[PDB]
Order: sequence, then structure tokens, then C-alpha cells
Amino acid sequence: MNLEINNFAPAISSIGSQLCSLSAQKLLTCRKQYGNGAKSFEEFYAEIGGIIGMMGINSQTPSGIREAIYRLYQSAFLFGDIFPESFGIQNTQNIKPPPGFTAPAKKLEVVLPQGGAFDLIYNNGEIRVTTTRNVQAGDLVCTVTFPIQGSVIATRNCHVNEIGGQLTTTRPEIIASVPMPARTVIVASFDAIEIGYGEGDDLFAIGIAILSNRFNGQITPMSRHNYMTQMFANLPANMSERDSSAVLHFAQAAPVVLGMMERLTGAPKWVLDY
Amino acid sequence: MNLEINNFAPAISSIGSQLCSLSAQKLLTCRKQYGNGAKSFEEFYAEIGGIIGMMGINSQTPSGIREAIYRLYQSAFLFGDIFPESFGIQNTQNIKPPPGFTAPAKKLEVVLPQGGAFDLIYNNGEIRVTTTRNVQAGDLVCTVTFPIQGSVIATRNCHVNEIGGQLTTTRPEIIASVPMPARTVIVASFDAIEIGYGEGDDLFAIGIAILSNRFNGQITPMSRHNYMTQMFANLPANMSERDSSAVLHFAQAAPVVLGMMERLTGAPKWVLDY
Amino acid sequence: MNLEINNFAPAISSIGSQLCSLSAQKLLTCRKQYGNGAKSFEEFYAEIGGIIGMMGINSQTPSGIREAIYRLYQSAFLFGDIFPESFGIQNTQNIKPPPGFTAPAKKLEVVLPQGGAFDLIYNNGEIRVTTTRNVQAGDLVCTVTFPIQGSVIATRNCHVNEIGGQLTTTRPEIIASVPMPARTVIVASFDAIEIGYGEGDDLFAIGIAILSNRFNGQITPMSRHNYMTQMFANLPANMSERDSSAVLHFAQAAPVVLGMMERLTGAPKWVLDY
Amino acid sequence: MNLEINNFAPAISSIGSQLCSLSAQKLLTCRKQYGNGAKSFEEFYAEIGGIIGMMGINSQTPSGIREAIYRLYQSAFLFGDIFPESFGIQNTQNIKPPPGFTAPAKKLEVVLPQGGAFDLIYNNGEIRVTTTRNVQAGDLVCTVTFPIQGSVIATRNCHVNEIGGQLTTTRPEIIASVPMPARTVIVASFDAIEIGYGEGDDLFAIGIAILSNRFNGQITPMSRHNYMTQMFANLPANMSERDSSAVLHFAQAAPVVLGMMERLTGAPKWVLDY
Amino acid sequence: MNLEINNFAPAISSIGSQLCSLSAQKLLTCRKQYGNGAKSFEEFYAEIGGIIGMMGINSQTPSGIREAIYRLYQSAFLFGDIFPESFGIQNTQNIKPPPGFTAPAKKLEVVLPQGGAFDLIYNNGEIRVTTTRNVQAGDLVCTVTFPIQGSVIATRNCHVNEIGGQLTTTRPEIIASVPMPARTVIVASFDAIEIGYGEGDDLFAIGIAILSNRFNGQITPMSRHNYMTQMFANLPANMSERDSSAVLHFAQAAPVVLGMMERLTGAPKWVLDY
Amino acid sequence: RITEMVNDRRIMIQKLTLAEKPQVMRHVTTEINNDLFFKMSPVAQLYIYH
Amino acid sequence: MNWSKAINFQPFMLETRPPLTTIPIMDQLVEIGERSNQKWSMTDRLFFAIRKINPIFVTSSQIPSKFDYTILQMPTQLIASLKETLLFLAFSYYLREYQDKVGQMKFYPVAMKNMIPIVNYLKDRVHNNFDTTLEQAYRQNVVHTLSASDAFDLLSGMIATTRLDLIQRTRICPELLNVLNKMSFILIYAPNRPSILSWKNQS
Repeated sequence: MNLEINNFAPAISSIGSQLCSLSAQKLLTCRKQYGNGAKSFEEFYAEIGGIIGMMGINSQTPSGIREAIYRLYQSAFLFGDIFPESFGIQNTQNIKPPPGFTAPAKKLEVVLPQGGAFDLIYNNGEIRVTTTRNVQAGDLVCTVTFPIQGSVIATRNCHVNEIGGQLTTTRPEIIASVPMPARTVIVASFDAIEIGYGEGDDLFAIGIAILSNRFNGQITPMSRHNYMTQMFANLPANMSERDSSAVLHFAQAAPVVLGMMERLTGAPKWVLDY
Repeated sequence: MNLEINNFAPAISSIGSQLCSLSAQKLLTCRKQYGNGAKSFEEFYAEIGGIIGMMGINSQTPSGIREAIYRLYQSAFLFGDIFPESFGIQNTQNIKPPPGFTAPAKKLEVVLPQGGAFDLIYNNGEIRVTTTRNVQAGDLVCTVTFPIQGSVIATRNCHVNEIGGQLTTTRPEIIASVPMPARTVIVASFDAIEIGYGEGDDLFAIGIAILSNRFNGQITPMSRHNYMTQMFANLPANMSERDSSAVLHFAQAAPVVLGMMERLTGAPKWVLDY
Repeated sequence: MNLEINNFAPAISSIGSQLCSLSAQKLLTCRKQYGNGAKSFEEFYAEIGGIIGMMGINSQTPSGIREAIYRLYQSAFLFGDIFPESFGIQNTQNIKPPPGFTAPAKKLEVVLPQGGAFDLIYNNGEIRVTTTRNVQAGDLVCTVTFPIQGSVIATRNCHVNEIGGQLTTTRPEIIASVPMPARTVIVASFDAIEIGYGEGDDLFAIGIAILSNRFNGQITPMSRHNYMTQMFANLPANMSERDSSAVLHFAQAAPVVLGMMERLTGAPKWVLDY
Repeated sequence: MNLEINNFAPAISSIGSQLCSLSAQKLLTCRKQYGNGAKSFEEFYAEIGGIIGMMGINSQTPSGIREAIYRLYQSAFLFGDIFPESFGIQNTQNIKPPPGFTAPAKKLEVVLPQGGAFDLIYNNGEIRVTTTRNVQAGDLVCTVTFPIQGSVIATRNCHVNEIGGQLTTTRPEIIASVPMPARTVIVASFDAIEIGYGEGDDLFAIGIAILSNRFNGQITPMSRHNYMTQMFANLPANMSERDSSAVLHFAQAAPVVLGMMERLTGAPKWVLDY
Repeated sequence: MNLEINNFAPAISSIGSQLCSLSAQKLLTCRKQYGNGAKSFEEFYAEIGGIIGMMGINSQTPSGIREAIYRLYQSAFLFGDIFPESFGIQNTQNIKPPPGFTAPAKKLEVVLPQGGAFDLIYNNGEIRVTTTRNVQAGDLVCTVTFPIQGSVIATRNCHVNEIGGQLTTTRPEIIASVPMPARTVIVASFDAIEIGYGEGDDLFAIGIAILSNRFNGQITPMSRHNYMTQMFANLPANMSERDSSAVLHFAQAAPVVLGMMERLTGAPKWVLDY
Repeated sequence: RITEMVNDRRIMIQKLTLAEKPQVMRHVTTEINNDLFFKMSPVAQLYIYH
Repeated sequence: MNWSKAINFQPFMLETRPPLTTIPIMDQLVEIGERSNQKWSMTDRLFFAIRKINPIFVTSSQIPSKFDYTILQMPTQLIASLKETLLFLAFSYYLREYQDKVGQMKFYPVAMKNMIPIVNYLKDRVHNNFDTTLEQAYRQNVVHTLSASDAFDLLSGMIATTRLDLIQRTRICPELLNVLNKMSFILIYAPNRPSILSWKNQS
């Protein structure tokens, strides 16, 4: 999944997320006001619903918000560098912080050091490696390349840097604590939160297909974890942690909102409360 | 793919075809006068493109026409014995002839005799069989089960009933014309048209999925040729050729118009000029 | 089929084509405004379908149009010579260019040179030739007598004068490039268009019967390909290619309109857009 | 041909296609009311065939449309990446969808795996290869570089991904399914549609010469299929299907309209109904 | 020719015969006041020769009365069962006797006994059979299945029930009168009249094709004698001789009127003077 | 008869009362051909001028 | 989701229409039958009325039909009784006020059991009395000899739908409730209970 993110991405994302939140709020408001009858819920949504007061987006149809999202997504993550004012988006440093990540870390990503000293297997929240040879205490075995944050539980035959049960660093590295012979296994489990959001996986599955049918040369259907990892690995090097969250929030909200507009169910809290 | 054609199918299909034709005319009328401006083409269409004056529509949006198409298709072709009580089907006194078929006969359907004397393969516009044992001239080797009409070109070692190059019957049978040894090859190419419409195939492809997502248990995505062959095979025998054409026109036009509503491109002539 | 085409054919053909175009445009208009009612569509068309704005029809009924077509056809293709060849009509009455041909060339017509050195069989769009004896490179194997224009695909053991994939001349001849031992095979396929129009074959089949009932001795039922080949073969040698197209357009349009007035379906784009 | 396509090609194409459709509609409008008198149709068209209200065009004669087409084509496809300020471009994102492709895929474009293992010969709509050496089941044989959509017919000794006879991916790959020794042959026929619009091929040939007599250093006369293959090969990688469709539509419409303004016949449907 | 005749056939047939008589009178009246002029006779008839009004039918075009004939024919001779039988029996409305049959009996229909003792050859109004073996005098050799009325002439070696030269029964039976050896001959000539009308046979031949093109699955072109025999044999078992006469009169008058509307010649007396 | 003619106009007539349906009336329509006046005549120029 | 507040589109009624080309001709025949006395009611003399009740087995919906004379049956082998026949006749008579006169299509309930033997049996032994009516026979045979529940079960078994289906469909369309009220039926609805049935006379 190839894509070129411009450095002006936070400016586009601050608008895209606001548009998505407004659409979700309108959907909820008009969803609580529906009485069962001759018209289906799709017709009711397409007629009375979909009316938002937002500057820079002059469409009150569901299709209009749909292509506003299309244009904003294409500008923010695929075209390349492009100035926000070109599409009528005012570029302002002053923006709002996005909600914090709530994605549960199940398949945490690690990279073995060279030399083939160890072999790695995965579990629901833990990584277990086996020593193919003798190893002395005080050397790296694994390191997470995908930033993680949370508490640590059930650390056996290895040591991690932590105080009070909380991981000190966002990229912990596991170091063997005592030398081990005879092909034993060391286990590290975590109660942590990765990058992304947990609620709304059903909507993402259809939204990713919706926006892959358009940008088929750039995006392919996949799980949310893989999409988040690919998006995170492609951010520009020189950008603050404040702008990265703003970019990633829109990066995940666009598919889920596109899916929510198809299946007129509810919306996740991290989309509404922005 | 299972389906039961009800005994009032032509009356349903007349209303459905008229609705599809009106939708296509509205789409092209809105498409011709879309001057490039602030709004995109889809907000322009989804605002005035659904205002069609016809009995049975309970909305002025494309969602209403989509739901009307769903109801008419379910009543006409699917197992559901629900009669649409809000359209004008009850008051119909006469029907209009549908446009003539224009689908090229590339993969013509043939059924071999039970003997096992021949092996059948396929080409772009012809079939050819190889004899396994000695066969005397004057007996059937092939016959077409799918109705066809047109001229015959490049026949070899076989005779077909024709005058002036034009086929006589709509279901010609191929019979040997020369006593031949085993392993002899015989061919028959046709410049003919099968039951169906050749234009708007991408629209059919993107609409068959749309109407299969809803009727998942009854309809599965497939090619236009297989869909038309199954529809024809499921037609009752007590049907005039004028009513069968009216049924088949709607059977093919419903997916085409459903996909047309998604990608707002043009419409085929056999849909608009109904 | 024996017929005598005079030097006045384009002038009569212009009037015939205009009449056919006007008749078809009226049918689409009447067809668009039929409302289901006690009166059938046949009666509805027969009561208002003949009121067209055109001089030269002495009746406001479809019978008047049919008789006008009959008399124009008889004057143009069957009567013989009218007036001396020096009679000047082109100077005062100019004609309108007919639409370009659209009929695909499936059974392309070729003639083998004298000597019986070659074997000819036909296929869907190509011809393959089998050599009975040894042949030297650079001699005629075939030449087309029915004009053709378009691209060329898949030439094997033969060379055709072309640039950029496009045939240089309307009457290509096939020549060899490599000396061929006996029993060799040389093929030539073309993605090209022959003389005629490809749409409206169902109407042509019954229109040719309608106009063969009246001119029983002169015209016989046949396929469209044979009819057009004979019509092109009967054209006078001292006639421009800009007038031959005008003659052929009416020659094929008259049966199409005659059969259209029986089966009240739509009309081909070539008859309508004259 | 040598030609460079800039990032703003869709914006230029959306104006060029609109101009082409306007000119074609005006041509038919004037063709409907031709007086058929002493003046020829060429003088009639030269007198009243112009457009008076479009920003960008500076003459009320057809020459103005021709000169505008020349400017737009040079800006969009040639070496000079000049942005035409004279035509009014307000949003480079808004792009009306173009009609779907209609060109039959006769000469399908495929590339061999580079192992020198198969021989390639072409036919009307199918490719067939012969194994030079022994090949095991389950490996690549051919793959298409020109995207294709449609159905599949007569698949022998090979496997393609298909659902109900319809191709799944737009670039199918042919892989052998059975261990096949001793220089056997496999076939694969497709009843599909390539890229471009089949109709109006006569006008393309005469218009490509018109626009190659001007840009002789960059454009040479050739067939439509090769022209479109090279034009698609020159498209940038960072290009969606929504934009490349508009680029290709203008790329084919410009020669067709240029040749239609010379031979004043009709216009194809895909040009009129844009 | 397969068809079923319901019990409402006389009521339908009275209306059909009245319509046929009115159309014939209209044609003759318009024929006697035709002044030779620019307008042809076919155009002259179409304008003011189809405008006939009566109870039920209200059409003013020849197509209108053609469709009325189609409706009546389908409702009388091809529709399975109109109503419960008692509804028809309790009808009080009365009908008018049709004209007497005038068709000469030339190929009289007879059946041989199960024994196979005799061989039957036909002539003009004459049946002659020969004896393969010796048979006793005074036994049935032939019986007549098609009803016949009239005089009897030239009876040899056989006896028929007649007084004063006139047959007594409608279905005469031929019996031997004198003992005979093998290879003898017995003859029986008849000057009689069968079911049908002899005049207007040319119109029947071209009207049967017209009404067979519509009901292709049920009606096929054939001779008048065979048509009448099949229609008589397909009559319901329980019907008075008064009603069958009206049914047969309509059954024969429909094709002759259909053919008379095509060839604008006079109408027969049995159609005109109903 | 009035409601069944097809032309540029939609004719609407209120349905007749069940009792007032048999009521009789006279409507004379002429039956004569008018094509014999439009022949070629030695005074056609006079017709055109006047 | 299959359900409608229209009486004509209930699951127990069949839609019928002649072939679309023979519609004008069948109209003339219906006028011919109106000229004769071809209509049965529940108020005319049973001697006259029983002469015009001729149920016909249906094999296809493309059949001509008249609103005041047609009653339909499906091909079966079961034999109806007098009470079932009277219930069905009353149902079909009171169900025809809601027939759609404007349209070309007619709706009719179908009889699950064969009523021809019972109709012939009744027709063989009816005298020409001046006061006996079909409604009188219904009241003497069904109302006065059966409980409401048993008669409702018989009616449910005389059409395809089961007893629970009738009770459910009665709540959606009020026209069915009026039709059943004309047949002297009463429905009482109470929470946490199945519905009870009673005749109008005892309520």
C-alpha cells in the first residue's frame, strides 16, 4: 500500500476530522427522530438528515460529505506535497488535539536482532522466543518497532525497564536477565494500548473497501492493524508527536465514516467526541 | 441461483422498465446541463435527479428509486410472493414492445447427443467437435439450446438449414453432410446475436453485486451471459415471445440501472430509448 | 438478384434517407409519449405516426410512407437509366454525407489468383491459406474484392503494407515474406470494418422479405452481408466513393425502416442520425 | 511517440471533453436543419457551426474550436507543461465522470515470464502458447499489461481466477493447472472490453493525421489500439482510475473530433453524451 | 395445428362475423368511389376505409380492426376455458344464422375398416378401393368422417342410402352389394357440398400466413380443406348444429378478411352478405 | 368514440349516469372523398391566384 | 416483513386477470352475464341462489372472472361439509364489498376443500319457498349449532392460513375485522391471554 504523505497533512486532517464528527452527530440526531413507517431509514437519512453547518464544504447531501472526504483524503495522503489553501482549506497552526488512542495491543510487532540467535512466536498479548544456542545475560533479544504504552505483566526469564508496573519508554526492549542453556523460552506479556482506535472495526471493513475501489492503485483492503502500521511507517521524520496523532486520527476516521454512511448504524465515541 | 418467475411478470417488468428509462433520461438531462462550478456532479444530481413523476415512488431522492427497483425486482423474479400494491400494475391494460436484442453470440450454448460420439470445445464465435467413431452423414452432432438469430459463415463438413446465408430457424441443429472417418474435425461459425444486450457491461458488473448484497441467498454475482441463460431457462413454457422479451429487458436493465446510480456515467441506448 | 443502378441514385437516396430518418425520429417521440390505455401501441402509432413534416408524401398515414419508400427504391435500384449521362443535377442539389460504416468485417471476401496453388478456408475474422506446392517469397496469395479499413493483427508468414498497425489501403493484398514448403499455413486477421452497418439486423430480415414480396422477380431474401456485397458489385464504375456511400446508406436503410414499421421497436443510430 | 503527461492533465481533459461534446452537439443540430439547396453542407457548417459563449474560445467560426483543441492538446499531452490561463480553471479537483469504455479487446497485450519457456501467437480474441520445454502445474505462463474487464470463454489446460465466468482482477494471470509435457498448447479466450471507445474509428484515422501534421515531432500516424497502449503506458504511477479515465477520454476524443470537423458525418455516442 | 375451442365460441363468432361483414362493406363502398389520382388506392383505403364503429370496437385505422380480429380469434379458438359452463348455457341473447356452405367436396375424407382388406385411392369427388382378398357382400368398406350433403352419381358394385338421387344421411357409409373376388374395384362419385366456402380461396392463403405469424406455436400455414377439417374435428363434443355453423363461419372468415385487407380486391359473398 | 380518438389533446368526459346512457341523439358525418378536387386542371393558376 | 394493511393483498386471496390481449373481449361477456340474472347473493331466495353457485378448480391465474358470480377452488381430494361450505360462502360474499372495481385485476379467496358434492347435494333437495335465504341457512347451521371457536377453526381450515394466522392478520387490517363482524364474530383482547371468540348474539 504505497502513499506519499505531505507535511501539511495536519492542516487537512483537522478539517477532515471535524467534517467526520459533524456528519456522525447529524446521523445520531436524525437517527433518534425516526418513526417506523413507509419510508425506509435510508430515504429518511438521505432527505431530512445530512444537513451540517460547516464552512468550506458547500454540500448538504450524503454524497457531498462523501466526496468532501474523498478530496480531503486524496490531498492529505496520496497526491504528495500540496498547499492547503489551494483547495480552499485555511492552513492554521492553531488546531485541536485529537482524542487519545484506545486500540488494544494484541499482535504487537517486534524485530529480532541479526545472527538468528532466537526464534519468535506470537500469542494474544505476549511474545515467546526460544534460544537456539547459549546466551548470556545482558543482550537484546527483541525490540518493538511499533510504539506501545501500558503496563507489563508476567515477565519471565527476562527484564524490562519499568517502575510501579508501568513501562518507562514507548519502545521497550527485552534483555535477558539470566543466562539460559538448553533451548528454553522467555515470555513477555503486556496490558498496553497501541496506535489506533478499537471501537468501530465493523465499519472499517467496508470503508476500506469503499475507498479502495476509488484509489485502487494506492490502497488495498486489509485489517485495521496492518493499515495503521503502514500509515505510521510512512510519516515524515521531522514532525512532532502532536501532529502525528492529528494525522492518524483522520487516517483512521475516513474509512470508518465512509462505512458508517453505508450501514446507518451508530458511530464510535472517538469520532463523535472530537 | 434460484428464482421463481411469477405469472404476472410482464406487467411488473413494464413498470420496472419505464422507471429505469425515466431514471436514465433524468440522469442524462442533468448531465448535459452540469456547468463546472462550486458543487460537484454528484451533489448536483442527488438534489434534482430523483424528482420523477410516477406512481409508486415515495421519495424525491435516488434512494427512493433504488428501493422501488428492489421491490419490483423482488416481486417479479425472486421467490417472494409479494405484490407491489402502490404501483400501477393492477390498472395495466397493454404493454410496449422492448428494444431488440443486440448481444453478440460469442459463447454459444450447445448440447451433445447421449451417444458420446463427439467431443465439444469453444472458440470466439464457433464450435467444433471431433468424432470418436465412424459416423454416417445425416444425423445430429450438435444443437443450440440458447435462442440465436443471424447469418452463418465458414461451415465445414456440415450442413445447416439456411437460404441466402440467413439462418432459417432460431435454434439450428448441426448435422453431418459427408460420411467421415473417426478423428475428423467439423466447425460452424455464426454471425448472429444471442438473447441479451451487449452494452453497459461494467454497469451490470457493479450492479449485480449491489443487488446480490441484499438478496444474498437467492442471487450470486456472475457474468451477464450466465445470468441471462439462467433467466431464460427459468422462464415458463407458456409464454409468448413478446412477453418473454419484456421480462428479459427488465431482468437485465435492473442491475444496469442500479450500477448506473453508483457511477454517474452515461446509460446504454437500450435502457434510455425504451 | 438482378438490378440496374443508374447515375441518379444519390439524388433519390438523399430523399429516401431523409424520409427514413424523419420516420424513425417520429417513432421514438411517439414511443416516448405512449400512456398505457385501452388503445394498443400499434393503433396509437398508426394514428399519429404518419404526421411528419416532409414534402413528397401524399398521405399522413404509415401507408403513405411505405409507398414513398417503394417508389424511391424502384426509381433508384430497379428502373434502369433515366435521362442522358450529361444531365446536370449535382450542381444545384448537394447531398449530405451519410454516417460512417460500423459493420464489423467477419467474413471478409477474397479471390485466389489463377493456378490452383492455394487452399482457402474462412474463420471468424481471419483467413488462412494452405499451399499445395512450393511458393517463392514475394507473390500474391490473396486479394480482397470487398473494401475494408481498420487495423491488422496476427499476421504469420505473410506481409501486409501497413504503418503503425493501420492498413495503408482499402483493398490490401496478401504477399509472402519467407519461401514456404508445401502444406504450409499463412494467416491474416483484421480488426477492421466492412461496407454496411451492424445494427438493426432483426429489422432487416423482415424488411427484405416485405420488399421482396412486392419485387418478387428482382429481389430475393438473403443475409445482410450478401445483399450489401451484391449492391456494391452492381454500382456503376464511373461513380465517386462519396456518392457510393450515399447510395448504400439508403440501400440498407429501406429494408430496415420497412421492417421497423412492422415490429415497432426502436431504431438504429445510423438511420436516426442522418 | 514521445510525450509527457503533467499532474494537471485531468483538469485540461475535463475542459477538452466538454468542448468536444459541445462541438459535436452543434454539428448534429446544424445537420438536422440543412436546407439541401445550392450551398454544400461544408459551407453551411463553416457559416453556422461555431460556439459563442465559452470562455477560452476567441472566434465564432469552427477554426476557433480547432485552435482551442490544439492548445488544450499541446498543454495536456505534449512536452510543454504550460498551464492554460486563457480557459477558466477554478477547481482542479472537480471532474465529471466520463462514459465507460466500449472498445472490444481483440488483440490482447500479454508479456512472457522471461524464462524463454513458451511461444506466443495471436488470434481474433484469444492467445495461445506452446511449451518449448517441460513445465509443471502451478506456475506462471502469461500475464496481461493492458487492463481488461469482461468474461472468460474457452479456457483449456490453464487456470484464471473467475467468479461465475467473470474475471476477478483487471490484470489476469494465466497459470498452468496440469503437468503438461511434449510441446503442448494451451488457449485462453476472453469476451472482454479493453481501454478506449470502439465507435468512430474512421474519424480517428483522419484526425490523427490532422494533429500529427502539426505536432510532427511528437505524434505520428498509427492505429487507435497502439495509440491508446502508448498513451496508457505514459500515464504517471500516482494516478487514480477516476482521473486516468478522463485523460484517456480526452486523448481519444481530440483526434476523433478533429477528423469529424473535416468529414462532416455524425459523431459517436461516447463523444455526444459526455 | 393444435388449438382448443371453448363454449363461448358462438358468441365471439357472431361479433367477429359482424365485424368482418362491416369491413367488407366499407371496402366495397370505398372501392366504388375511387377516382384515379395522385393518391394510390392503398393510401385511399387506409384514410377512410378502416373507420368502422359498433358495440365494443372503436378503432379508426386498419390496424385497429386487424387487432380486433386478433383479439376475437385468440379469445375464441386459442384461449383455454373462458368461464364455468353454466354461465354460457344460461345466455339469453340470440344470434343470426350464417350463410349455407358452398365449398365443393373434392377430397372427401373417409377411413378404412381395421381389417385392412381394402386399399384407398382418391380422385375428384370420387373414392375407389380395391380388395386384397375375397369379402362377403353387405358389409361396410368405407365411412365418411367429414360431413357431406348432395347428390350421388356413378356407384359401381356398392350401395348407398339415397332416395331420388339425393343422399339421406350426412355421413354416408359404403357397403358391398354383390359378392366379389379379390382385386376388384368399387367406386362412388359424389356431386355434393362439404363444410366451408369455396370462394375467396386466394385471400385465405395469404391471411392464414398473417395470423400464423402471430400465433406461431398454435397455427401454421396449410390448405383451406385441411384447416376446415381440423377446426371441425376440434369442436367441443356437445354443441348444436346451429352454433357450430357460426363458429366455422368465423373461423374461415377471419383469414379471408385478413388477406383481403392486404390485397385490396373484392370480398366474397359469404363474407359480405352475412 | 370521442374519448378514444388519439391526437395532441387529452379528452376527458365525466362518466355517464347509469340511467342517461341509452339516450339517443343524431350526429351526421359526411362520407365523401375529397381527393377528386386536387387533380391537374387548366384553371389551376386561377385557383392559386384567388 | 411480508404484511399489508390492504384486504385484497392478504396471503389467503389470489389475484386473477385474463391475458392482457383478451381483456376488452371478456368485458363484453360480463355484460352479457349481467343482462341474464347471473349473480348470487345472501338475501335472494336460496332456490334461485343455489342454481348459480358453480365453484371451479383453478390451475392458473389467467382466467376471466366476474365479481358477483365466481368462487374458486384448488385441485384437491378432500371433501368439505355443509358447515364449511356455508362459512366459505358467507366469507366470500362479505369479502366482495372491498373488491377493486376500477382496476383490471380481481382478488378471490380460494377454497382448500372440494365444495362441489355439497353444492350438488343441497341443490337436489331445496324447495321454492318465499322466505328461505342463504343467510338464514348460515344462521341455522353454523351459529346455532357450533361454538365460535369451533367455527373459527373450521374457517381457518377452509383457507390456507392457520387459526393463529387469522387472529394475527385481523389486527393489521381493519377491513378483515369488519368482514368477520359481518359473519357474526366477536374478538376480545386482554393482556397476557390468548384471544377468545364469541358470537355477536351472546355478546
